[PDB]
Amino acid sequence: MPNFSGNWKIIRSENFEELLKVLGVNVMLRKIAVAAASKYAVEIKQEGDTFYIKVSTTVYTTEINFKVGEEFEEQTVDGRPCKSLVKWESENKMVCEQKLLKGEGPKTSWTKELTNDGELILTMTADDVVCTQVFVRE
Ligand SMILES: *C/C(=C/c1ccc([N+](=O)[O-])cc1)C(=O)OC
Repeated sequence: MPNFSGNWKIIRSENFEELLKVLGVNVMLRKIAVAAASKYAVEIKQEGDTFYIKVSTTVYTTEINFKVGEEFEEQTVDGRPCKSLVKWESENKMVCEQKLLKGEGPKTSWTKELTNDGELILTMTADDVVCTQVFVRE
């Protein structure tokens, strides 16, 4: 039955560079990151409130495993390790708040949503900056 589960391919990416900028990434690396972001591919397996998510680009791949309501460890977009906790906001929207394991830095979070016309929308936030990325099913 249709939920977040599936193979998703990015179709749009808005404010990605500004987000990296807030996270301290210098301009040459941001431009390379933006170019890599146009091959983002996401594989999701969902069962009840347990998720497996694999995000990959051309040269890199990451997997996360979590259950809504339970703390897990992952990393911020710029690769600093964090403690994360996901909660539902509605039937097909979830929101994750992150806290840095070490150090200080911008407040980051992310949301994912299945829309009514079949898209997966990711938002990623750092302080005041919101990146939106839109995916469709492969
Ligand atoms: C689901 C998900 C997707 C994602 C897209 C892009 C990046 N990124 O490093 O640019 C990370 C993840 C996610 O949970 O990431 C927050």
